Amino acid sequence: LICVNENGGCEQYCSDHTGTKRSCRCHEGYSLLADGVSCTPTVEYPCGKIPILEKR
Amino acid sequence: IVGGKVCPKGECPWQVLLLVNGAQLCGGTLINTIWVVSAAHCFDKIKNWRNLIAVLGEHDLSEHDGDEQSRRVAQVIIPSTYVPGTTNHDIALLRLHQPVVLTDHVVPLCLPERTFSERTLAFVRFSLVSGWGQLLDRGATALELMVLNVPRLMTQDCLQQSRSPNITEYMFCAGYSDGSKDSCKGDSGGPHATHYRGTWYLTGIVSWGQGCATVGHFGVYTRVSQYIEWLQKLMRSEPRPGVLLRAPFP
Ligand SMILES: CCOc1ccc([C@@H](Nc2ccc3cnccc3c2)C(=O)O)cc1OC
Ligand SMILES: [Ca+2]
Ligand SMILES: [Cl-]
Ligand SMILES: [Cl-]
Ligand SMILES: [Cl-]
Repeated sequence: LICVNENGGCEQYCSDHTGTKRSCRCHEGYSLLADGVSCTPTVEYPCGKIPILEKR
Repeated sequence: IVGGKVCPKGECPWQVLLLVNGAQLCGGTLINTIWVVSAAHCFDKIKNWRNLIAVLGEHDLSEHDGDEQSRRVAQVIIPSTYVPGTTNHDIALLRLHQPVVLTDHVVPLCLPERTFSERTLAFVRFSLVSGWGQLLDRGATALELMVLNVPRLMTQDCLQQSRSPNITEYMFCAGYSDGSKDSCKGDSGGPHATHYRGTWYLTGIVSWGQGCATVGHFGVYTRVSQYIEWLQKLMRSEPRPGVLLRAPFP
Protein backbone atom coordinates (compact mmCIF):
# COMPACT_ATOMS: atom_id res chain seq x y z
CA LEU A 1 0.00 0.00 0.00
CA ILE A 2 1.09 3.62 -0.61
CA CYS A 3 0.08 6.77 1.22
CA VAL A 4 -0.73 8.80 -1.92
CA ASN A 5 -3.52 6.36 -2.80
CA GLU A 6 -6.55 6.34 -0.48
CA ASN A 7 -4.32 7.64 2.37
CA GLY A 8 -2.66 4.21 2.45
CA GLY A 9 -5.82 2.97 4.16
CA CYS A 10 -4.81 4.95 7.28
CA GLU A 11 -7.40 6.85 9.32
CA GLN A 12 -4.90 9.69 9.95
CA TYR A 13 -1.19 9.97 8.99
CA CYS A 14 0.77 7.65 6.67
CA SER A 15 4.51 6.99 6.06
CA ASP A 16 6.03 5.00 3.18
CA HIS A 17 8.98 2.79 4.15
CA THR A 18 11.75 0.97 2.25
CA GLY A 19 10.02 -2.02 0.61
CA THR A 20 6.32 -2.67 0.10
CA LYS A 21 6.01 -1.18 3.63
CA ARG A 22 3.54 1.37 5.03
CA SER A 23 3.20 2.69 8.62
CA CYS A 24 0.10 4.56 9.78
CA ARG A 25 0.31 7.01 12.65
CA CYS A 26 -2.01 8.99 14.88
CA HIS A 27 -1.95 12.54 16.24
CA GLU A 28 -1.09 13.19 19.87
CA GLY A 29 -4.04 12.22 22.05
CA TYR A 30 -4.74 9.10 19.92
CA SER A 31 -3.24 5.59 19.70
CA LEU A 32 -3.14 3.23 16.72
CA LEU A 33 -5.22 0.08 16.92
CA ALA A 34 -3.98 -3.45 16.06
CA ASP A 35 -5.53 -3.18 12.56
CA GLY A 36 -2.58 -0.85 11.94
CA VAL A 37 -4.86 1.87 10.48
CA SER A 38 -7.44 3.12 13.01
CA CYS A 39 -6.91 5.79 15.66
CA THR A 40 -8.76 5.87 18.97
CA PRO A 41 -8.65 8.79 21.50
CA THR A 42 -6.48 8.34 24.59
CA VAL A 43 -7.58 11.64 26.27
CA GLU A 44 -10.89 13.32 27.11
CA TYR A 45 -10.52 16.11 24.54
CA PRO A 46 -8.59 14.92 21.52
CA CYS A 47 -8.08 17.42 18.70
CA GLY A 48 -10.59 17.62 15.87
CA LYS A 49 -13.52 16.00 17.71
CA ILE A 50 -16.65 17.85 18.87
CA PRO A 51 -17.61 16.67 22.37
CA ILE A 52 -21.30 17.57 22.24
CA LEU A 53 -21.67 15.57 19.01
CA GLU A 54 -19.47 12.67 20.21
CA LYS A 55 -21.79 12.42 23.23
CA ARG A 56 -24.68 12.89 20.69
CA ILE B 1 -19.66 35.14 7.18
CA VAL B 2 -22.22 35.73 4.35
CA GLY B 3 -24.84 33.11 3.55
CA GLY B 4 -24.08 30.68 6.42
CA LYS B 5 -25.82 29.76 9.68
CA VAL B 6 -25.25 30.05 13.40
CA CYS B 7 -22.67 27.50 14.52
CA PRO B 8 -24.53 25.70 17.28
CA LYS B 9 -22.82 26.54 20.60
CA GLY B 10 -19.95 24.07 21.15
CA GLU B 11 -19.88 22.83 17.55
CA CYS B 12 -17.03 25.15 16.55
CA PRO B 13 -14.97 24.59 19.73
CA TRP B 14 -11.60 25.53 18.17
CA GLN B 15 -12.76 28.98 17.07
CA VAL B 16 -10.83 31.87 18.66
CA LEU B 17 -11.92 35.52 18.92
CA LEU B 18 -9.09 38.02 18.98
CA LEU B 19 -9.71 41.37 20.70
CA VAL B 20 -7.61 44.55 20.81
CA ASN B 21 -8.58 46.99 23.58
CA GLY B 22 -11.82 44.92 23.92
CA ALA B 23 -12.76 45.50 20.26
CA GLN B 24 -13.22 42.67 17.76
CA LEU B 25 -10.08 42.29 15.64
CA CYS B 26 -10.03 38.88 13.96
CA GLY B 27 -10.60 35.19 14.32
CA GLY B 28 -8.17 32.36 14.97
CA THR B 29 -7.87 28.60 15.50
CA LEU B 30 -6.75 26.81 18.63
CA ILE B 31 -4.38 23.94 17.73
CA ASN B 32 -3.36 22.93 21.24
CA THR B 33 -3.70 24.45 24.75
CA ILE B 34 -1.31 27.41 24.29
CA TRP B 35 -1.12 27.94 20.52
CA VAL B 36 -3.49 29.75 18.13
CA VAL B 37 -3.14 30.08 14.37
CA SER B 38 -4.39 33.34 12.75
CA ALA B 39 -3.60 35.65 9.77
CA ALA B 40 -0.53 37.87 9.69
CA HIS B 41 -2.56 40.75 8.19
CA CYS B 42 -4.60 40.93 11.40
CA PHE B 43 -1.62 42.64 13.04
CA ASP B 44 -0.71 45.23 10.35
CA LYS B 45 -1.99 48.19 12.45
CA ILE B 46 -1.41 47.08 16.03
CA LYS B 47 -0.18 49.89 18.25
CA ASN B 48 -0.15 48.31 21.70
CA TRP B 49 1.00 44.72 21.32
CA ARG B 50 0.29 44.22 25.02
CA ASN B 51 -3.50 44.64 24.75
CA LEU B 52 -4.14 41.62 22.50
CA ILE B 53 -6.58 39.09 23.98
CA ALA B 54 -7.67 35.65 22.72
CA VAL B 55 -11.06 34.32 23.78
CA LEU B 56 -11.96 30.61 23.57
CA GLY B 57 -15.36 29.03 24.10
CA GLU B 58 -17.04 32.19 22.78
CA HIS B 59 -20.39 31.99 21.03
CA ASP B 60 -22.79 34.93 21.68
CA LEU B 61 -20.95 38.25 22.07
CA SER B 62 -23.90 39.81 23.90
CA GLU B 63 -23.74 37.60 26.99
CA HIS B 64 -21.37 35.87 29.33
CA ASP B 65 -22.32 32.22 30.02
CA GLY B 66 -19.19 31.03 31.83
CA ASP B 67 -17.74 28.81 29.06
CA GLU B 68 -15.59 31.66 27.73
CA GLN B 69 -11.88 31.65 28.52
CA SER B 70 -9.73 34.74 27.95
CA ARG B 71 -5.97 34.84 27.65
CA ARG B 72 -3.38 37.44 26.88
CA VAL B 73 -1.44 36.91 23.69
CA ALA B 74 2.23 36.61 24.79
CA GLN B 75 3.75 36.23 21.31
CA VAL B 76 2.75 36.88 17.73
CA ILE B 77 5.03 35.07 15.29
CA ILE B 78 4.95 36.02 11.62
CA PRO B 79 7.03 34.58 8.82
CA SER B 80 9.89 36.70 7.38
CA THR B 81 8.35 36.48 3.94
CA TYR B 82 5.10 38.30 4.90
CA VAL B 83 5.02 41.97 3.89
CA PRO B 84 2.51 44.17 5.72
CA GLY B 85 -0.27 45.49 3.47
CA THR B 86 -0.02 42.54 1.07
CA THR B 87 -1.56 39.04 0.73
CA ASN B 88 1.19 36.36 0.47
CA HIS B 89 2.27 34.25 3.49
CA ASP B 90 -0.79 35.38 5.45
CA ILE B 91 -0.22 33.41 8.68
CA ALA B 92 0.56 34.10 12.35
CA LEU B 93 1.27 31.83 15.25
CA LEU B 94 0.15 33.12 18.61
CA ARG B 95 1.37 31.91 22.01
CA LEU B 96 -1.09 32.41 24.86
CA HIS B 97 0.27 33.65 28.25
CA GLN B 98 -1.35 30.69 29.98
CA PRO B 99 -2.90 27.51 28.55
CA VAL B 100 -6.65 27.36 28.04
CA VAL B 101 -8.46 24.49 29.79
CA LEU B 102 -9.92 21.94 27.43
CA THR B 103 -13.68 21.50 27.94
CA ASP B 104 -16.77 20.55 25.92
CA HIS B 105 -16.64 24.12 24.53
CA VAL B 106 -12.86 24.52 24.09
CA VAL B 107 -11.12 21.93 21.90
CA PRO B 108 -8.18 22.27 19.51
CA LEU B 109 -8.34 21.59 15.80
CA CYS B 110 -5.73 19.06 14.61
CA LEU B 111 -2.78 20.54 12.74
CA PRO B 112 -2.18 17.85 10.12
CA GLU B 113 1.06 16.45 8.81
CA ARG B 114 1.98 18.14 5.47
CA THR B 115 1.82 14.90 3.43
CA PHE B 116 -1.60 13.93 4.79
CA SER B 117 -2.83 17.47 4.10
CA GLU B 118 -1.37 17.69 0.57
CA ARG B 119 -2.24 14.14 -0.51
CA THR B 120 -5.61 13.66 1.16
CA LEU B 121 -7.18 16.75 2.82
CA ALA B 122 -6.61 18.95 -0.24
CA PHE B 123 -9.03 16.72 -2.24
CA VAL B 124 -11.83 16.89 0.29
CA ARG B 125 -14.21 19.16 -1.61
CA PHE B 126 -16.06 20.94 1.21
CA SER B 127 -14.78 22.50 4.42
CA LEU B 128 -16.17 24.83 7.11
CA VAL B 129 -15.25 28.47 7.58
CA SER B 130 -16.43 30.40 10.60
CA GLY B 131 -16.34 33.71 12.46
CA TRP B 132 -18.10 36.78 13.82
CA GLY B 133 -17.50 38.82 10.68
CA GLN B 134 -19.93 40.76 8.50
CA LEU B 135 -23.19 39.02 7.62
CA LEU B 136 -23.37 41.13 4.40
CA ASP B 137 -20.90 43.16 2.43
CA ARG B 138 -20.97 46.69 3.95
CA GLY B 139 -23.13 45.25 6.77
CA ALA B 140 -23.06 44.64 10.52
CA THR B 141 -20.90 41.87 12.06
CA ALA B 142 -22.51 38.82 13.69
CA LEU B 143 -23.29 38.58 17.41
CA GLU B 144 -23.44 34.78 17.29
CA LEU B 145 -20.68 32.63 15.75
CA MET B 146 -21.47 31.82 12.13
CA VAL B 147 -20.30 28.88 9.99
CA LEU B 148 -20.37 28.21 6.22
CA ASN B 149 -19.58 25.07 4.13
CA VAL B 150 -17.47 26.03 1.12
CA PRO B 151 -15.98 24.05 -1.77
CA ARG B 152 -12.29 24.25 -2.64
CA LEU B 153 -11.05 24.92 -6.16
CA MET B 154 -7.76 23.98 -7.79
CA THR B 155 -5.92 27.23 -8.47
CA GLN B 156 -6.01 26.87 -12.30
CA ASP B 157 -9.81 26.52 -12.00
CA CYS B 158 -10.09 29.50 -9.65
CA LEU B 159 -8.27 31.77 -12.11
CA GLN B 160 -10.33 30.47 -15.04
CA GLN B 161 -13.62 30.82 -13.14
CA SER B 162 -12.83 34.30 -11.68
CA ARG B 163 -13.90 37.56 -13.39
CA SER B 164 -6.28 41.06 -8.22
CA PRO B 165 -3.06 40.03 -6.54
CA ASN B 166 -1.74 36.63 -7.67
CA ILE B 167 -3.08 33.37 -6.22
CA THR B 168 0.21 31.88 -5.02
CA GLU B 169 1.23 28.37 -3.97
CA TYR B 170 0.72 29.65 -0.39
CA MET B 171 -3.00 30.18 -1.07
CA PHE B 172 -6.15 28.46 -2.31
CA CYS B 173 -9.61 29.55 -3.36
CA ALA B 174 -12.84 28.34 -1.89
CA GLY B 175 -16.51 29.29 -1.96
CA TYR B 176 -18.93 30.50 -4.66
CA SER B 177 -18.77 33.03 -7.53
CA ASP B 178 -22.52 33.88 -7.50
CA GLY B 179 -22.34 36.40 -4.63
CA SER B 180 -24.36 34.30 -2.15
CA LYS B 181 -21.83 32.76 0.27
CA ASP B 182 -18.37 33.83 1.50
CA SER B 183 -16.20 34.66 4.48
CA CYS B 184 -15.62 38.38 5.08
CA LYS B 185 -13.16 40.95 6.52
CA GLY B 186 -14.00 40.33 10.17
CA ASP B 187 -13.61 36.56 9.79
CA SER B 188 -9.94 37.03 8.85
CA GLY B 189 -7.62 34.62 10.68
CA GLY B 190 -10.36 32.12 11.37
CA PRO B 191 -10.41 28.41 10.48
CA HIS B 192 -11.00 26.63 7.24
CA ALA B 193 -11.56 23.17 8.77
CA THR B 194 -11.70 19.92 6.82
CA HIS B 195 -13.31 16.66 7.97
CA TYR B 196 -11.70 13.30 7.22
CA ARG B 197 -12.81 9.96 8.65
CA GLY B 198 -14.37 11.35 11.83
CA THR B 199 -11.82 14.06 12.63
CA TRP B 200 -11.34 17.72 11.76
CA TYR B 201 -8.11 19.35 10.60
CA LEU B 202 -6.78 22.85 9.90
CA THR B 203 -6.37 23.37 6.13
CA GLY B 204 -6.84 27.10 5.63
CA ILE B 205 -6.92 30.51 7.22
CA VAL B 206 -9.50 33.19 6.22
CA SER B 207 -7.25 35.61 4.35
CA TRP B 208 -8.54 37.80 1.50
CA GLY B 209 -10.83 38.42 -1.45
CA GLN B 210 -12.39 41.23 -3.56
CA GLY B 211 -15.22 42.56 -1.36
CA CYS B 212 -17.33 39.95 0.47
CA ALA B 213 -19.48 37.62 -1.63
CA THR B 214 -18.65 39.61 -4.79
CA VAL B 215 -20.13 38.04 -7.93
CA GLY B 216 -17.37 36.58 -10.09
CA HIS B 217 -14.99 36.10 -7.12
CA PHE B 218 -14.03 33.48 -4.53
CA GLY B 219 -12.58 33.74 -1.02
CA VAL B 220 -8.84 33.22 -0.80
CA TYR B 221 -7.35 31.15 2.06
CA THR B 222 -3.80 30.69 3.33
CA ARG B 223 -2.71 27.18 2.38
CA VAL B 224 -1.70 25.90 5.81
CA SER B 225 0.02 22.73 4.46
CA GLN B 226 2.95 24.94 3.34
CA TYR B 227 3.56 25.97 6.95
CA ILE B 228 3.34 22.75 9.01
CA GLU B 229 7.10 22.32 9.60
CA TRP B 230 7.48 26.10 10.24
CA LEU B 231 4.71 25.99 12.88
CA GLN B 232 5.97 22.77 14.46
CA LYS B 233 9.49 24.12 14.87
CA LEU B 234 8.22 27.33 16.48
CA MET B 235 6.00 25.44 18.93
CA ARG B 236 9.15 23.68 20.25
CA SER B 237 10.94 27.02 20.78
CA GLU B 238 11.34 29.01 23.98
CA PRO B 239 9.44 32.29 24.27
CA ARG B 240 11.43 35.50 23.63
CA PRO B 241 10.94 38.95 25.16
CA GLY B 242 8.67 41.22 23.08
CA VAL B 243 5.31 40.24 21.59
CA LEU B 244 6.06 40.40 17.87
CA LEU B 245 8.60 37.89 16.49
CA ARG B 246 9.48 37.66 12.83
CA ALA B 247 10.73 34.12 12.17
CA PRO B 248 12.49 32.95 9.00
CA PHE B 249 10.45 31.11 6.43
CA PRO B 250 11.04 28.43 5.27
C1 LIG C 1 -5.72 42.13 -2.46
C2 LIG C 1 -6.74 42.58 -1.40
O1 LIG C 1 -6.23 42.32 -0.06
C3 LIG C 1 -7.14 42.19 0.96
C4 LIG C 1 -8.45 42.64 0.83
C5 LIG C 1 -9.35 42.48 1.87
C6 LIG C 1 -8.94 41.87 3.04
C7 LIG C 1 -9.96 41.75 4.15
N1 LIG C 1 -10.09 40.36 4.57
C8 LIG C 1 -10.88 39.42 3.87
C9 LIG C 1 -10.91 38.10 4.36
C10 LIG C 1 -11.66 37.14 3.75
C11 LIG C 1 -12.40 37.45 2.60
C12 LIG C 1 -13.18 36.47 1.95
N2 LIG C 1 -13.89 36.79 0.89
C13 LIG C 1 -13.89 38.04 0.38
C14 LIG C 1 -13.17 39.06 0.94
C15 LIG C 1 -12.38 38.78 2.09
C16 LIG C 1 -11.62 39.77 2.75
C17 LIG C 1 -9.50 42.54 5.34
O2 LIG C 1 -9.07 41.94 6.45
O3 LIG C 1 -9.55 43.74 5.32
C18 LIG C 1 -7.62 41.43 3.19
C19 LIG C 1 -6.71 41.59 2.15
O4 LIG C 1 -5.40 41.17 2.18
C20 LIG C 1 -4.84 40.61 3.39
CA1 LIG D 1 -20.50 34.88 25.34
CL1 LIG E 1 -10.42 8.48 27.08
CL1 LIG F 1 -19.43 15.99 7.66
CL1 LIG G 1 6.65 44.26 22.95
